[PDB]
Amino acid sequence: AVKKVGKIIKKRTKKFTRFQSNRFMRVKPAWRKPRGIDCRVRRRYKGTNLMPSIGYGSNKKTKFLLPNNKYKYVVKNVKEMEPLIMNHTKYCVQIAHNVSSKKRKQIIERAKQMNVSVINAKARL
Amino acid sequence: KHYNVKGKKKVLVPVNAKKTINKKYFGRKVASKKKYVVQRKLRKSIEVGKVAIILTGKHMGKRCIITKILNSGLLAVVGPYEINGVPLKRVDSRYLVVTSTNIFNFENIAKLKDDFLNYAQDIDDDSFIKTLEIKKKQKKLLKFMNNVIDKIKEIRKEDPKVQKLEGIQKDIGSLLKPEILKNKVFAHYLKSKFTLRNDMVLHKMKF
Amino acid sequence: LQAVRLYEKGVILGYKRSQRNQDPNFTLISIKNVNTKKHAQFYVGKRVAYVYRTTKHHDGVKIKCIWGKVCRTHGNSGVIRAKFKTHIPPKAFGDRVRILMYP
Amino acid sequence: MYKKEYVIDCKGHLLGRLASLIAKELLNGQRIVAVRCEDINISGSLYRNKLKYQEFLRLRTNTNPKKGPLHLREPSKILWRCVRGMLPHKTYKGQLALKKLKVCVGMPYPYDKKKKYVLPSALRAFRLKKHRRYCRLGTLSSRVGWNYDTLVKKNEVLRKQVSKAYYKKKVNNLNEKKEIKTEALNLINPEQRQVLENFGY
Amino acid sequence: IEDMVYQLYTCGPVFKKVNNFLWAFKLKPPRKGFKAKRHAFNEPRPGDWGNREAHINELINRMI
Amino acid sequence: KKRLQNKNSLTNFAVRCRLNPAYKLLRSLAVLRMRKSILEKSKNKKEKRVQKQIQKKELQKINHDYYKGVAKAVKKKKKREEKKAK
RNA sequence: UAAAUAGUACCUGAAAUCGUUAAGAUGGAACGGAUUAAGAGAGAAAACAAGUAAAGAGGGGAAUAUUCUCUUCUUUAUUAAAAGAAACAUCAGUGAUUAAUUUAAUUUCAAUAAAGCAAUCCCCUGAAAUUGUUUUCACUUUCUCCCCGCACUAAUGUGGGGAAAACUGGCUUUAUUUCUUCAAUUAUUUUUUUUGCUGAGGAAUUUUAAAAUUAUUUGAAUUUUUCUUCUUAUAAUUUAAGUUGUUUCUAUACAGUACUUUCUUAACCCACUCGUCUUGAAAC
RNA sequence: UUGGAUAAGGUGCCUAAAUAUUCGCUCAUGAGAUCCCAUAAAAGGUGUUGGUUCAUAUGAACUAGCCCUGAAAAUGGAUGGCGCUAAAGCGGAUUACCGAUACCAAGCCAUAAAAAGAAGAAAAAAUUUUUUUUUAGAAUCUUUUUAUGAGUAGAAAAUCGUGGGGU
RNA sequence: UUUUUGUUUGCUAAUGUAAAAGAGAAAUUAUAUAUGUACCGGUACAUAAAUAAUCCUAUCAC
Repeated sequence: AVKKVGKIIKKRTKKFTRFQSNRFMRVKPAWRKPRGIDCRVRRRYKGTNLMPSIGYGSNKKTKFLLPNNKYKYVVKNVKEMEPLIMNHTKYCVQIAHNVSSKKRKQIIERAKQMNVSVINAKARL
Repeated sequence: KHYNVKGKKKVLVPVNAKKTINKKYFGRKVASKKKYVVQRKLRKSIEVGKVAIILTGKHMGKRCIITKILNSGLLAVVGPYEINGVPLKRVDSRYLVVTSTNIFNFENIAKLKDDFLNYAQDIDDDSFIKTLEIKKKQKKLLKFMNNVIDKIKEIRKEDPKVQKLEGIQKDIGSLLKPEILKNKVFAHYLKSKFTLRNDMVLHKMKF
Repeated sequence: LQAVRLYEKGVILGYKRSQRNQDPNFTLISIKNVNTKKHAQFYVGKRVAYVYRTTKHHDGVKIKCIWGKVCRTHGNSGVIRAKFKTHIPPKAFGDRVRILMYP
Repeated sequence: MYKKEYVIDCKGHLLGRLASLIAKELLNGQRIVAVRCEDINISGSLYRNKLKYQEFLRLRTNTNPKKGPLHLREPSKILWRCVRGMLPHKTYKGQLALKKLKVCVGMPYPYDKKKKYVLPSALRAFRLKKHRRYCRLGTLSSRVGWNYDTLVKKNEVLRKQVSKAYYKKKVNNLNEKKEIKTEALNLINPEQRQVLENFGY
Repeated sequence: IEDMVYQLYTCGPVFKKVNNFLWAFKLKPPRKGFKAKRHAFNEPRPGDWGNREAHINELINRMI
Repeated sequence: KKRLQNKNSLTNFAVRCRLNPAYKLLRSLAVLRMRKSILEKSKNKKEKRVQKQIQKKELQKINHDYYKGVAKAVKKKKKREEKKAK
């Protein structure tokens, strides 16, 4: 069903799974459109693995923003934080996975004094 | 102040505008563009001297007497504390079922209706509201259960705004005490509680 | 004696339904003493509480309620459709609901 | 529908109509107990219904009749099977609805001492024109192989005697209570009297 | 809009233009349902298609 | 322009008068005509109905003649059948 | 040895497959879709509290190694506010419901109280003597009477045969429609009870203009006026110009029994192995 | 997606909605029960119902509704099942209701088309002064509007990833 | 068998509801009639014939 928090409405949860991936190990759950001929899912038989459509698209006014109602931006050092100084209340910052504890403390403190929220603030400590 | 489009006389009441939304291009602005709103308007069967049944509070099923329409939709009610134990309570109409019997239809109660009104014109919604500093002080002691319950009771007692409501409650109850009590069956009616026996049907019985 | 009632008893039937198809947005509710559409119309707009017990405490209490509203009648025999904030679980079919005198 | 359980007297009730009403009640989560199931009536001649049951009896799985349709002969079991056929018994909810039903022949120990209800929408006197043939489920079961009809009749006449004694005692108690009321009604205050007789009490 | 109503109710000199300017009406199903879309209105049995004459108004009112 | 709510052009009085500049006058006239008392019609119903005696006479005669024609046709077809039977 | 779960098959060490422990399910498949519910895991980045004063640790910048200023963290008490959700109310849009209503048209009727007419007779209706016209009898109620069966009936009555007026029914006059009726259908108008769902947008030179309403004001018109209409000006409102307000709770918390989320189980409804050739595949 | 209202078809239970209302017919010791559709005929009946035409309330002859005979197959068996006869059958009639991914109103995604476009302060909270949000201008772009959306074989566009190379 | 407190190394305190909110109700029977009583199936008399459209049970604290 639809999920609605604040103004952000997510039109569908529980991401689509590939047909028959439940009962075949070689078939990964990642969605693939089934070509088939008599394919059930392709023909849209009721009660079987509905396919993604453009109609599920979230509205463009609130498309990419996180539950904190702002867009995420992934940074790798303190230098890539400069553009956030202007839109600190529209963007949250996430530190890249391959950033060391050297630099993570620096990015955390810089974002703190920049007044921009950090997503994975308590990582690697 | 009012407007009567199509002969209606909807009656307008000033309304504040406090919701603030960021406007499209540059600034922010107050969302509401209106200064007046048409007022509550109540059921035809809501009179001052009428007896209703509290329906949702901790006094569910209790009988009470309408006291005043508080010009905010909500109405003040007193199930006179001296006979019923129901204090001066501000409740709204849709959580009440009003019966068809006026307390002032009795010949010995009708005399003191003027004094009832002259005791009741001085209650208002701000008196019923809970003031911020006593709310803070009540929440302070939340950081053994009987002690905190008694503390909450006593701070509510020493609230200055509660005191005037209690005074009005006391004087109106003393005014209505003997005259109500000398009608035995009605006194028991007020003292009783309204249940819903399985013999009676809601859509058939009348209020 | 104690524990006044001041509500009407109802029973949760299935969802709003056709043969071979369900619309679990409306729940069919039967009233204790209503058997006609005219009588069922009397309760339209009233709040209905589905009160049920849980195995363990959730807010210091073992009981929780799902709220809903009597939207309109259903059929000719005094069954109503009710819309709840969250869909009634089909565990509850045949269970008891309070249909309260308020509003 | 809203009671803890409904005890219904199946005497003089048409089988299919009774089963339909019972099945709807069970599906709505109402526990019912059907008593005197051997006095259920069926439209159509006794011979015709016997022929129908013989056709049912001729029906078994060729490979292994143990698995076949268990035929059953007690009228209570026949009513139970009719209700089951009128019910989605292969689902969990349908199974619960089926198990919420109890069927008896005669009136046993708990149910002979509680009020028995009747479904007027399934009474033979109201649903069958008087000039058309009907059958008695007890006699049909006896012809099919139940061989417990007469014993149920004996138990029924015994229950009739004890019920008659209870009824006479109850009638005496009600008469004496009414006599108490008509006199104690003069001792209450006159305005209470007026209210009582105004509303017919 | 009153001129449009006049030109439509009476087949006035400006009727083709008003009708063409007017988007085709998108009506909801009848409030009490149809009789039988399969059969004629003039058939003795219940039916719906054909010329209803003045009886189209009651149908429009519940289709509107 | 940005799309707003399409106001009901029949019940929303402001939009109805905006669409139909004559509507408020027509409605006011209808309300005035409605606001007439009952004594006038009570004392004039007999006056309005007694003048309809000639209308009732005229409408009676047409239906009378139609029934006469129907009966005459019935009689003539019955006579034809009686003549043919022999 | 830094490391042996790097021990010679020795980097990493996936899947199939198997073991241990824990949790759950288990009536001739299992898995699944859609919707929730119950549990169990995790979680604070919106899912309350900016600032303020004090004291402790720090970091910077500017000012000519000494002053000012900016801050981060910790503790104290010290105040806001905001956000969501519920309830109620208002408005608007879209429906369901129950009471109506103006004016007309259509053979409507039906009563009230005083007269009168006809008596198988009347409003009717029926059957008979290049179209109309006219004539005849035959049409009703009786808790009325007479004769026969004289109790015979379904009957507290009855069958057959005759008389009677005239309550009943019909018609004609006069007054009334609140004793009673004034219907129904259609056209043409005006409202009303109780209620479901929804609230897009956020307008720096059109959320203006007007339209409506209110309060004054100008003249006119007319259905003749406590919603009469049309303008003359002014000032406000919204019924214009897509939802706003109040109160509570979350909560005076920093992660729980609540809230978000994953997973596992149920339950109602639904769901046949895919790929392929084929007109046609779940295909024996 | 949210509401509303329907189509086809249904409303005894399975199964949401009528054991609805109103008028007839039918008793079947193999009743009957929705187009396609899941078989039935000639010939009969002193079963019952209604009509037509002849003969002094009888005798006949026709006629056509339902019912019956005609009517026999192999695992056990199918109006879909239960069952149903004051129908839950057959033929009507009158209402109400249930019922779609169709229709209507509203929101949102995308597609297509369109209207248009290369600079200035708004609010709130504290107390005149501070504080907090924004204060926009990317032409395959921005704002707004309307309509529309199945799809094998096939075609195209925009996207998402991988090894390696310049920047 | 009764009372109080609770069930907020794999374990060694401990909880589940298909349905509480007055979940109230024992004569039998016939359906072109029944039931009670009194006499000897019969007679006589009562009763019942919208039967649950009923009756009974709740609030008067201390």
